[PDB]
Amino acid sequence: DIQMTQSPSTLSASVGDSVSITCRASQSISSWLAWYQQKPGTAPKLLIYKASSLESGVPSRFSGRGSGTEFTLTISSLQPDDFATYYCQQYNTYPWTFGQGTKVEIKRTVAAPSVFIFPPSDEQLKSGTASVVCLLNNFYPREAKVQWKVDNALQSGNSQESVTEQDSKDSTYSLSSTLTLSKADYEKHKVYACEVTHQGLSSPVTKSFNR
Amino acid sequence: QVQLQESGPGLVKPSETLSLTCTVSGGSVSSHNFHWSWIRQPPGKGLELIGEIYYSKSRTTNYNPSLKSRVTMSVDTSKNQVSLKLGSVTAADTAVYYCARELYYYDRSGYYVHDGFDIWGPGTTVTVSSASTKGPSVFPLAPSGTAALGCLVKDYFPEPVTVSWNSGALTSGVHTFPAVLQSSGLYSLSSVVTVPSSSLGTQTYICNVNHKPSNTKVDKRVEPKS
Amino acid sequence: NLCPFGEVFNATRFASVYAWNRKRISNCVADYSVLYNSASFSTFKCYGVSPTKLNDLCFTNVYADSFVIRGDEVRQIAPGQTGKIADYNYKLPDDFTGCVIAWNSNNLDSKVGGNYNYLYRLFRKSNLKPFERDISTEIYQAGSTPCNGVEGFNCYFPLQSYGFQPTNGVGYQPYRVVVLSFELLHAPATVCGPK
Ligand SMILES: *[C@@H]1O[C@H](CO)[C@@H](O)[C@H](O)[C@H]1NC(C)=O
Repeated sequence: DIQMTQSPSTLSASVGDSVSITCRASQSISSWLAWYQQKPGTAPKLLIYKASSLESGVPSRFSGRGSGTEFTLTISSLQPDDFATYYCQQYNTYPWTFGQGTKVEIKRTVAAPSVFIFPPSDEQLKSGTASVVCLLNNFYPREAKVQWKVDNALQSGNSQESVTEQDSKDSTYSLSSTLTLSKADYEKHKVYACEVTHQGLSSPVTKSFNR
Repeated sequence: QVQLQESGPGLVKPSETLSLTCTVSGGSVSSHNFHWSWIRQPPGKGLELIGEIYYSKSRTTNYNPSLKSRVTMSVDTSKNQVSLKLGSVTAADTAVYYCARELYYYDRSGYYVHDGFDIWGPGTTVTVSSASTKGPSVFPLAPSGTAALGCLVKDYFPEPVTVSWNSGALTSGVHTFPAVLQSSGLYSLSSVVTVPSSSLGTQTYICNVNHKPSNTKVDKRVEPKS
Repeated sequence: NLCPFGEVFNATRFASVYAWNRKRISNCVADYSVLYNSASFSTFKCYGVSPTKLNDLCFTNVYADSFVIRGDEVRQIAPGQTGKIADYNYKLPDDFTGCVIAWNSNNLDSKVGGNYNYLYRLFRKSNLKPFERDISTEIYQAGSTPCNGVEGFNCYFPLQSYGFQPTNGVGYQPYRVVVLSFELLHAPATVCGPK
């Protein structure tokens, strides 16, 4: 079983830069290597075959070369949509083996997050468990600190954070923090606030609500 | 248009069998120029080729040696459906299973080659666990410039849930966050969208959530409440 | 007698896609080597038969279909492919047992202003059946208003022109394509190779 080794594992560049992803082989795959772009939530879309030939619909920035044990894939001018995981596949010996992957993430100018605090729904409150949500809509870099304050109490524990991947048009991340509280514990307090610390934010931004 | 659509279960009890079907549209599975393969991807991992089925029973199966003991691939020409069966299913087969096609040909030097996996399918998410299925509960995240609203999909198993906005009409600003496994063993997801504050009174908004494993499709209207 | 493959390949003027030219090669000996040993072609894909295992093979009728396309569309000259060309101009059956040979012709089929002589069909109510030729010029209709011979609101002329200029990219550079189809019927085998 030919083992394909992909290098690097994660690459970061800016809009307009070049990117090189190399694939190594256990044996000698005579130009029997193809490349696949898997975007978040989609299926691997083939971009290059026969090491060099490009499938129809693939931009000109994408190019590939290689032979034997060393193979290379190159994006000339990395644009924001090209954020995806790229795989190399052999077709010299069955079974066709893939690579480990390379997550090519783009670099964006520092952008401040937009904060929104959604209180729980009265339907959920009737269900016996309420959930307060905090939202950071468009921020780069991905690093951000979300802090829940209930009745001016810095509460840590019930929170759970989920971050989207880099947007294919703005290279902007988005974060959501979900505080889950029982209906009885939620009705004990009044002020519910979410404080955000980020690079683009010179001062932490607190969005609050009261029940 | 050759279109592959993977359809099957989501929850399969451990040490059972995995009946997956790939419906082929706009193509002939009985063609000698089409090779149909099954490729799985464990969540957060690489890709693995399970096997291939190609005519010219003329069905010469070519599975992967790694999974040969339990894999069984077939083709139904009456429904144009490629079937995959995997036995003694452990939790390591928890993955998204894909169905692909390879237009095989002969090069100038006389080589049976292929230009890669041309057409791919959407992928069926199979979660191997004994936990019973659970339909989600959809709740509205109401808006209080560019305002924000969304929908909270809570308590659902297994994965995934598909969330569209306005029946596929609203796409810009739609951020569907990944699911987070709560402390209760059930999943939870949030899908938001930033709309202009004036659009609160010019367009109504509905989150279309579809949980296929439990056949739970619910559309909830996000409404500014006072 | 030698099969006139060069008459189809090394031809002065090729045909457009909406009017591909089918030449019946029959009653001759055909050395396919001259084709699979020549590097002038960029796409040489044989489905169902091996190019090497043809000079020993015998057939009753060979059909050479010639047409001029653009580069990023040559991929649609293959089984089970769909686009504008495969759907409205030239469709190859999914059970295709033949060969597709395509090369670049920017040096012969491109003009400074543009070789507008080459055309391609953009609209058609039905997708083309395998091995179909639509030479019609009837106006299209995409509404409830019958055109009755007018290009306007939801009513368009079916054929468009290829803007083949020399400075265009390799995707829009003219490529000549020849499709060799092979037939076996219960008749005197005429196209027999060197052996
Ligand atoms: C076409 O090119 C030259 C014409 O001078 C000819 O000798 C050659 O054999 C031809 N190649 C073909 C028909 O493949």
